[PDB]
Amino acid sequence: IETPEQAKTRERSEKIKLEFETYLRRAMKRFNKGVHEDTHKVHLLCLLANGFYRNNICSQPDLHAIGLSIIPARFTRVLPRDVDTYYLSNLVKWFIGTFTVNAELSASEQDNLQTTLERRFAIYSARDDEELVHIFLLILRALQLLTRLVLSLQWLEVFCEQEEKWVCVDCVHGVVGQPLTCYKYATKPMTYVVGIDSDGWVRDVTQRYDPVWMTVTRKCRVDAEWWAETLRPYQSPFMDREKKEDLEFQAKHMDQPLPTAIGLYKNHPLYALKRHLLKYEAIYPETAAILGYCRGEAVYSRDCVHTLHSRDTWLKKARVVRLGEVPYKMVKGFSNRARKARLAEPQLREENDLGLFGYWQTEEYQPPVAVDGKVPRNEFGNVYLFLPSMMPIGCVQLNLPNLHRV
Amino acid sequence: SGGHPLEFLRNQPQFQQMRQIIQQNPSLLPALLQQIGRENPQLLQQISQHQEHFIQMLNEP
Repeated sequence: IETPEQAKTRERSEKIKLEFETYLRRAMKRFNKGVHEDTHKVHLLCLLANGFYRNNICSQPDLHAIGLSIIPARFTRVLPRDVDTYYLSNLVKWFIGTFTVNAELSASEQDNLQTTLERRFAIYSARDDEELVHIFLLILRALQLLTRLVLSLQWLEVFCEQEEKWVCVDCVHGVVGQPLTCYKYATKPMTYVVGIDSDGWVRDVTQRYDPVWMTVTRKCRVDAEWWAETLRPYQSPFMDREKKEDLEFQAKHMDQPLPTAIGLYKNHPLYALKRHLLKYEAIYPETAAILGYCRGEAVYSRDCVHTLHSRDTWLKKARVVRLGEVPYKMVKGFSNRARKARLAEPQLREENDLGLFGYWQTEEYQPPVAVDGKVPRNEFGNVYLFLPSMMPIGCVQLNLPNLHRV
Repeated sequence: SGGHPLEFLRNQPQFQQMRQIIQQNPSLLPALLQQIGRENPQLLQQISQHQEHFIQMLNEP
């Protein structure tokens, strides 16, 4: 039987060892999660590289000439500017009735993909769905039609100038202009959907087809900044076209009345419920428009939900709370003994008010001016220099030992 | 200039071999991943950012 002092020392040693072991477990779990995410990003990049290589293969003039040689002359008489949805539907219907899928076709490991496509065109048979999609893409590109090959990690997008909009085309099932059907026939998990144009530009068209983009896909996608950086070199110079596409995507997203689950409203820019608001979050204005009702709970836009911070917090943020303003939000505060007084007397736990002022209640910070050779100070005889812009004008900071003595 | 951390791997012979593997033969692409499976903490750490140089290097014949 150990002496109580030795037992306590042993318990301390066991606790410290257990804590260090838990820390090592946390570090290992973080490292493994990071490695898994890096491997997923690498796989996504590899798929993107394969798609780029295939698209560059599909830009050969020989393939376009072969496709045009099979297109009837009635289709070539229609100008690309005059291509409509009815013409696309007729072309798809003609394509299905002429091109048939034959899985019995041999797959050679040595022949190039271009040679395989040429042979499929010559026999008018496709080994699988992807080859049929490539064949239809080549046929569309034969008529000088701006078409994007769309892959989900496949179908086509044709840009109509009369509508100035992209109509989706699925050649296997005869689907034209039905993004929901394209999402239906796609892979079960839809997280990234990319359309690569003939010019090589890549556009994330996942918003048009996936209605789960805002609800689960957003929480299940890669980092938005990382994906934006990936797509930035491949952004088309047609800025207006991208802006119109994004506006159409926003319009489609606004068409959704409301999600079915209250949990979907948690931390959602388009949903932003009441109960989900954090400590610094408040709805401004309090008379904001209601987007809907879910189980009796009103829905407000996140732009109406502003993050409010304390007056000294704004001062740290180079902002000054306007004098005489009533604090928009009252929250609890974490401080010295003034804080613990709430614990001392529970009735004071909600009595202590921390005034959070909105950005609409704060103006830009204005640095002070030295007066009579003396540095302006805080309310407590100090100078706060969290930001160099808050330094008093005409004063210089010198970090020397015993400088105060001198 | 903005010297990228992947600059040294520009002339790395194994890195050049893996770049050639990515460029032409996808059958050897999993073998490239095998190098990832051996030791590649820094390469995957820095592959998140500044991928334009990485893509151009991969496309280099």
